[PDB]
Amino acid sequence: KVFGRCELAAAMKRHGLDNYRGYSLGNWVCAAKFESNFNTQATNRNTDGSTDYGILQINSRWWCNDGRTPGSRNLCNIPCSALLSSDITASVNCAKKIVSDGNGMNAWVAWRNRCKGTDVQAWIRGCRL
Ligand code: NA
Repeated sequence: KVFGRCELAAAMKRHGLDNYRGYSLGNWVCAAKFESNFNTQATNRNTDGSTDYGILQINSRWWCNDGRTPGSRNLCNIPCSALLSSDITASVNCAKKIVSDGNGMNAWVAWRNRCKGTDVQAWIRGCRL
């Protein structure tokens, strides 16, 4: 599923991401935009053989099992394919574990390079939330 901007903001809000660990909703929508272009089916392979999955591009080296990333951990205890669902619940629950990991949202390279220090509130402007 490809989300609309406000549609995603609302879904994320409903799932408790708004100000989760101090990150306003705009941060999460911005990260999703540049990670996946709001497409839950986004996948991308990394040079190390791991793969990023879903709307927040969660990586198979640490967070999910895709059966083809040798010596990886499955810290969110889920098949990576569950991250590609139109229901973002698994992605959001796993993201909460990631953002709690010590580095905050810096774990998402696109957030660090493209959202961090920008006016992120613009990503939820105009939305009925
Ligand atoms: Na893994």
